[PDB]
This record gives sequence, structure tokens and C-alpha cells, in this order.
Amino acid sequence: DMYIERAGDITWEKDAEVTGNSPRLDVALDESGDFSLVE
Amino acid sequence: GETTDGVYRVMTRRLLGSTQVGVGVMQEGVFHTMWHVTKGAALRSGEGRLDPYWGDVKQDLVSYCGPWKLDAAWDGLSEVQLLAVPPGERAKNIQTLPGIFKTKDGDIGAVALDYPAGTSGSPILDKCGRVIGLYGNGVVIKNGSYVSAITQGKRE
Ligand SMILES: Cc1cc(-c2ccccc2C(=O)Nc2cnn(C)c2)cnc1F
Repeated sequence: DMYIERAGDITWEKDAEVTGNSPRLDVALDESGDFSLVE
Repeated sequence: GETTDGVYRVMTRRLLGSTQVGVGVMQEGVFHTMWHVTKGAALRSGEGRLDPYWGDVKQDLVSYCGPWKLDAAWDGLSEVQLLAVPPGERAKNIQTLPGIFKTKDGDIGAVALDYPAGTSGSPILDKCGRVIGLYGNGVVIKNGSYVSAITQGKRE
């Protein structure tokens, strides 16, 4: 039985850890809402 | 229940201790999360109940207490922030330039940041602090990492 707990305000934060790349990927979305890689 | 705007953890006691199954957004009195977090089940906020209002397994989205309210979109250019709320750890902003999911029905923003599955439903923000979608529905890549769509609903 599921419950919620507040964790923060939704705010842009100047000078936050900057990370992650920007990949362009061919994907398919199935009726179950699962993405998959096309090639 | 607590109805203040912000980001919330989604918890269960149906497993060992209290386990974080995901995250969501409270905005204008509506709770927003991903379908795969709740599977459309009701939620408790204190002694208050939140009932599902709208959901779609294909979009992997669900709203509680009202219709989907979040309508901002990735510009296609600017960096964004994942407000990651990982299990047992403080909310943390992570700033990143989205890549692109190319599909037969159009291009979607994607974020290449690796977090535990219990982070599903964390909001992705633009520079004005607007929620442009939710993190936690995507794909495992050549490298073994996770790349999440920026999943946004529609506001009617
Ligand atoms: C170990 C592991 C983690 C994840 C994962 C990582 C980050 C955010 C979300 C997920 C996630 O579970 N998504 C998701 C979509 N639909 N279902 C049912 C589940 C994905 N795959 C894995 F193997």
C-alpha cells in the first residue's frame, strides 16, 4: 500500500553538477510502453 | 493529505522495510508520476487518499486527483536539469544536454543519466523551473547504461 513523502521544491539550481552525454538513438515504442533500440 | 506543490517520493511497506518504488510531481493539487511506479494503484498522503484520475500504459504516465497539468516542452537546444530523488538520498539537481530518441512518430528528448529504478518519476526541468517531463522510461544502450526519454503528457 503506497504512500507519498515530500522531498523538495522544484527549482532550477545555478552551478549544479553538469554531466551526461547527448546520444541520438533510433527507438521503437511498443503497445506495453517499452522503448527498444532499432538498428 | 499534503497538497503543497513540489517533488515527492513514492514508497511501499509491502516489501522489506520501507522501499522507494519511485517519485512524482505535485502541481495545482494533481499528483503526476509514471504508470510503471504505481501500476494505477491508489496512494496515501498522511491519512488522505489520492485516487487515479487519468493514465496510459503506452505513454507510461498517470495523474491523481485531477487531469495532467504539466505542459512545458524541451526547447530542443538548451541544457535541462534532472531533479533526481534517489532512494534514501537527498533530492539533487543534475544538469545535462538531452540527446534524441528518433521514432517513426517523431523525435523525443532523452537524458543519459544512470540512477536506481526507484528514481523513476523524477522531474526534468527547464531554466524557468517548469517540468518538461518525467525521467524513468527509456532504453539500456550498447554501454549497459540507461537513457531515459523526457516523457511529457498533454494538458486538456
Ligand atoms: C536495473 C535496471 C534499471 C532500470 C531503470 C533505471 C532508471 C530509471 C528507470 C529504470 C526502470 O526500471 N524503468 C522501467 C520502465 N518500465 N519498467 C517496468 C521499468 C532499467 N532497467 C534495469 F535493468
